[PDB]
Amino acid sequence: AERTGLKATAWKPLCKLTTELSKVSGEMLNEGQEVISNIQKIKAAEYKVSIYLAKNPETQALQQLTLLRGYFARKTNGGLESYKTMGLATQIRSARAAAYLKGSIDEFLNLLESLKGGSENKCLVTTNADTAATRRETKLDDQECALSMPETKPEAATRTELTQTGYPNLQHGGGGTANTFQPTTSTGTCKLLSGHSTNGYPTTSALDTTAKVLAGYMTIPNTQVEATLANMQAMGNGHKATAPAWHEAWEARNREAKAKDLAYTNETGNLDTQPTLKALVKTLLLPKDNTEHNAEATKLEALFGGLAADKTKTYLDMVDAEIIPAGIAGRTTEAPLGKIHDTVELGDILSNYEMIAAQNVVTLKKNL
Amino acid sequence: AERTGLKATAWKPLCKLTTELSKVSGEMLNEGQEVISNIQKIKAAEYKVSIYLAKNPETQALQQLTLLRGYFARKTNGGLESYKTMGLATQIRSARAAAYLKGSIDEFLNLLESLKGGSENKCLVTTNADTAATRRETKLDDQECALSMPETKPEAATRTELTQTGYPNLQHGGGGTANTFQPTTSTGTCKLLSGHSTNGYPTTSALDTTAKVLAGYMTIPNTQVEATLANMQAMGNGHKATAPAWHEAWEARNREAKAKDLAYTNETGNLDTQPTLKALVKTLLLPKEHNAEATKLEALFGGLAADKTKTYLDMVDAEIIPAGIAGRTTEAPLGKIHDTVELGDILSNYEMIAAQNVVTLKKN
Ligand SMILES: *[C@@H]1O[C@H](CO)[C@@H](O[C@@H]2O[C@H](CO)[C@@H](O[C@@H]3O[C@H](CO)[C@@H](O)[C@H](O[C@H]4O[C@H](CO)[C@@H](O)[C@H](O)[C@@H]4O[C@H]4O[C@H](CO)[C@@H](O)[C@H](O)[C@@H]4O)[C@@H]3O)[C@H](O)[C@H]2NC(C)=O)[C@H](O)[C@H]1NC(C)=O
Ligand SMILES: *[C@@H]1O[C@H](CO)[C@@H](O[C@@H]2O[C@H](CO)[C@@H](O[C@@H]3O[C@H](CO[C@H]4O[C@H](CO)[C@@H](O)[C@H](O)[C@@H]4O)[C@@H](O)[C@H](O[C@H]4O[C@H](CO)[C@@H](O)[C@H](O)[C@@H]4O)[C@@H]3O)[C@H](O)[C@H]2NC(C)=O)[C@H](O)[C@H]1NC(C)=O
Repeated sequence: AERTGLKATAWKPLCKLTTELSKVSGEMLNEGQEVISNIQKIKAAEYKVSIYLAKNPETQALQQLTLLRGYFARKTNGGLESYKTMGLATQIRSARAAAYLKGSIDEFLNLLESLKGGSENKCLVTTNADTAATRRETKLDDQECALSMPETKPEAATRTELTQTGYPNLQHGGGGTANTFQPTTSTGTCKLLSGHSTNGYPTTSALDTTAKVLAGYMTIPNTQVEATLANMQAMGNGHKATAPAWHEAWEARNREAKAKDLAYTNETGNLDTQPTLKALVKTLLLPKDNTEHNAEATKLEALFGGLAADKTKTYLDMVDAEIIPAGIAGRTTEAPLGKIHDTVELGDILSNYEMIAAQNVVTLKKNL
Repeated sequence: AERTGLKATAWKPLCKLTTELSKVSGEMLNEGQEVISNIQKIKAAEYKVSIYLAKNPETQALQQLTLLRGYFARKTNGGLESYKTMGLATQIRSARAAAYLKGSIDEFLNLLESLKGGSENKCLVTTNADTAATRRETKLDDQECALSMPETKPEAATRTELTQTGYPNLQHGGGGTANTFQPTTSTGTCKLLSGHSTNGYPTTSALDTTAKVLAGYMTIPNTQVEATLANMQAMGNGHKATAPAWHEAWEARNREAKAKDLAYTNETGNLDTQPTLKALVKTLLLPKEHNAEATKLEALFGGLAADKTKTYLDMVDAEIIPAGIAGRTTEAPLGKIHDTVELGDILSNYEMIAAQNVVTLKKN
């Protein structure tokens, strides 16, 4: 009916959504940290191969290891650039889109909760006009509904309330007298939900226009009908006009950069299909006057014994086993590269071996 | 004044604040971009010195350049780690804090704007009860008041509405019948602003309690008085209880990591006062007494003035990378090569040539 409260079938999905949205910022922190961690891990790999080369100038694996060092360098350096130029924006965009939409939901729900007055005024109701939802701490009846934003810390958010498709649990309809999301008359009423003057909010004159609230989701009529709830289940371009904050949280969520993305992970598949690897074969190893078709593939087979992805493994294993003795970079005890993961530490070790490598040349040249 | 509309003196500050908050996300994007940029600059310096060493093994500047190389590496690697562990959270925090607050403000302002109906219902008024503010695109009575969020793109926000101290332009007072933020009665009314049943919103019974709206800033009474506006000018711990979203945007804004912070910038001071530089003298250069690092630095650089590294850095910058290295088309000095991907390719190629040199010297 006109001007009864909103049923729990309509507001409980909003409580679920605000609960879900509350963790998006934190999930964006977590995802950013994992992106940076991945960049770091690839930098560490660059460093390990670099250190092995500096320590072992006479290696018989010079070309294989040069290639791999170059590969990891491109991947970490390009990854960090991609995070700056594209990735970080997606994560900030989604955190703020969720937070903006959540702020409007929380404000409107709070206002409806607050318009409770004796038997005659109740806006968040259960299944009839007379029974207000009961707040107990952060719950409204049995549904978590904390109209607050938590501390930003790493989180894993739920993915049921705002999916790839849209907002599947938000109800849609209303706008007549069917008692769909506002029950039949009894005693309690929520005049805010009608902009008509006989039984609704305004004095004497109806509202000049229908009102859009909940950032465009809900229409408050200026005629003697129920509020309308828009269809948010199948989101798309048209919501940019009718419900921009809802379209924006949806699209931003779908466009989040992930640590598992191509930009921030090692390439996969056969060696000649790893585009950074293949390009570096041509950059670092081929003569500039190479005349051959598929020269990169041929060189990779000559280097690694085939094109399967696991053909690099014995080389990376050799790097990992290499022991860095106590005394390099002030280190107290020996350790194999495979146990040293800290980028600052690895940077120090590389620095020390580049000096040692220069000293080696000077000594050689001195001996003649 | 019970149940008349809000004067422009009260709501225009809210418009100003939502306008300012609209750019906070984009400023945090810019800030994070500059942090990364600074980390990349230091990395580029790490690479240039490395490349110089790989190309010039007999340099008489070996110790100086090894130290600088090591310093840039600690700085850039430590910087990125600091951004992951501490900085990035500060920036996402502030973006989302501002956005959350803005979402509440925009929703409530929108509602007030929307409760306009004939001569008798007007909630955002000018200076009297009968004159509603006029919207013209993004402006309300000529004040910017776009109840929307822009695209997230790098930009700089204003700092007049949410300052280090608080919210200086938001009014405070109300709660009686002084006509302070709601004008004397005439024909227009805003019944939402009173929770008392004779002239205000609710039918028959007053609201059970006062209502807190605008995320705690505004109190709607359940007695025959004007709304109350909280004092938000000097923020502090008391606002945690009563206006937590306002406290959160304010503290988060204050705590933003900046690209100019110590974790993302070169050290300054006399050379012996630069703690990374000093530590590395011991890590990389010093065998095994008092002031040994300072003494070594002075000898290496010909003094301890901060600019005593400049000669070494200028020599690196001048080093030409000829066409043909790492597929490059043209020659350029290191000083004109800034792209970290390109620099990593250059180092890769020169370390291979360097190892080939050793193998040749040992053969001969
Ligand atoms: C931390 O500190 C490091 C070290 O200082 C920073 O790394 C250097 O960063 C700068 C970029 O900011 C980079 O490029 C130089 O930038 C200067 C302009 O901003 C230029 O002065 C310099 O160019 C000179 O040398 C070129 C190559 O020789 C010349 O072609 C050019 O014409 C300039 O030459 C003039 O200047 C020299 C010396 O003053 C003098 O002989 C004549 O006037 C000459 O005509 C570069 O483009 C450096 O390459 C970086 N240094 C290294 C060693 O990598 C890092 O950015 C800092 N980090 C942060 C966050 O600030
Ligand atoms: C891109 O790819 C590089 C190259 O693989 C990765 O760098 C390696 O990262 C690993 C894991 O941190 C480093 O540590 C060593 O891992 C080896 C196994 O690595 C593979 O399997 C793990 C688990 O699935 C993957 O996470 C990893 O990506 C690899 O696929 C272990 O075998 C090593 O231990 C062995 O060696 C030491 C010494 O010989 C012994 O003490 C052990 O008992 C054991 O025999 C070790 O744990 C490894 O050092 C890195 N390699 C190099 C060259 O740096 C990057 O992490 C990856 N980047 C991303 C984002 O995935």
